[PDB]
Amino acid sequence: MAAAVMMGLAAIGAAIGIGILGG
Amino acid sequence: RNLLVIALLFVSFMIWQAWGNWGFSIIIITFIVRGIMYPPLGGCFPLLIQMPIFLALYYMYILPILMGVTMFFIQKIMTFMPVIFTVFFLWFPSGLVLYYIVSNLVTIIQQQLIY
Repeated sequence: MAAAVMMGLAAIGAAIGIGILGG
Repeated sequence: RNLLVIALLFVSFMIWQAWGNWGFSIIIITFIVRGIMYPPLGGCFPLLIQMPIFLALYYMYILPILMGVTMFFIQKIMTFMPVIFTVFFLWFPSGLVLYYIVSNLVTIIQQQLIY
């Protein structure tokens, strides 16, 4: 659950910002 | 201005609701990653990268003041994502004062270099 709080949180924040900003 | 007025209230609402060696390695890996960013896309890649490193740092009252004074210099989408990161940190305060000052002072000189 540590990894899921870790790379759950940031890797999605990553995903949307590549998407938003880089779009 | 109105959107900024819509970020501060949400922060205030949040605040009211709230009311060894292996770690030192993760602090250093976070610095190497912050250093690659140093000298919407050009904010977006630093802003995405800011999340896995603050999670690695801080998984491992005063810290909201230090980040709030850091936010007032940033204020004085590219602001709005640092404000959402601030709101998460009002609900999850973690870290130690001396190190959090060093990490946020490297925020102040990174913001004074994007300046």
